[PDB]
Amino acid sequence: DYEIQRERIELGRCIGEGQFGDVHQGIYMSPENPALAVAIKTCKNCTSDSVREKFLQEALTMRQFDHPHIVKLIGVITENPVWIIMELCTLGELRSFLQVRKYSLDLASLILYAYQLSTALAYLESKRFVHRDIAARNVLVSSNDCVKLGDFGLSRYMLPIKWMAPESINFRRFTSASDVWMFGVCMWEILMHGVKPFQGVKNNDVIGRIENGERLPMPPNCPPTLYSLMTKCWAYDPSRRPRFTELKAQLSTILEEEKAQ
Ligand SMILES: CN(c1ncccc1/C=N/c1nc(Nc2ccccc2)ncc1C(F)(F)F)S(C)(=O)=O
Repeated sequence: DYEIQRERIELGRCIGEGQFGDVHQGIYMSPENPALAVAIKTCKNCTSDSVREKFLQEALTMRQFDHPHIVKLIGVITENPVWIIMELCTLGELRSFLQVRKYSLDLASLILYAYQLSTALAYLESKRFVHRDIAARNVLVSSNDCVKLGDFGLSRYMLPIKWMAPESINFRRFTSASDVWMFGVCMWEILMHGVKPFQGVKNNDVIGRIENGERLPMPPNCPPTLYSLMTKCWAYDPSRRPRFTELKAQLSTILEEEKAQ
């Protein structure tokens, strides 16, 4: 079921570097279907059963999810060298896409991306799963009107201090409420066209500013209703933060109001 024959894969260019090895673009010659564009996770030192075990569990992690805005697992090649075949998001990394299209992208598109991610994160919340690393860094672009959460294994930390909730920095507490804080910072990066939060600020100075009430500023052209939604995600008390179901519904309202100008 999940096992792929290596001769059905054509390896292409390197599209990134992971913890276990390089990630490549490629083609999967599907048994009785048209060839698919794929992403190949390779493993450099998977010859030992300890590294091989940790690598293949990353594929099992993606196998338990089925959502239109989360990258899907295509299969694995468990003979050496071990590979994990994932779906390809043709247009690449979100920060890069937003920076190149800083002027060719309308506000309705930015809100759509934020909305699509809240549907993936509400699906994850429904399965009681805490992501622990929500940032534009781990968002990929399938098409002009479609973004997805990238591979969970390839997501660096599953420390990104400038994205973390105060309880995650102070006590290493990771809940769905701490993911809402992280999503708020992701929405700010989207609206800022791929600009990193807190530039020119040292990681240790970050918690001092946050505890004193300092928050990321309202991005230019960001609807005031959307910035008020981000500030609710940034409530110090995690019980005061909204849930992903409320975030999804409110993002849908802000989106339709922008579509009707
Ligand atoms: C940023 N991430 C990476 N981190 C380390 C290594 C690789 C990635 C990127 N992976 C993927 N890239 C694409 N498309 C793509 C990306 C860049 C250029 C051209 C095309 N499609 C799917 C994936 C998948 F499914 F494997 F994730 S992340 C956390 O999103 O996986």
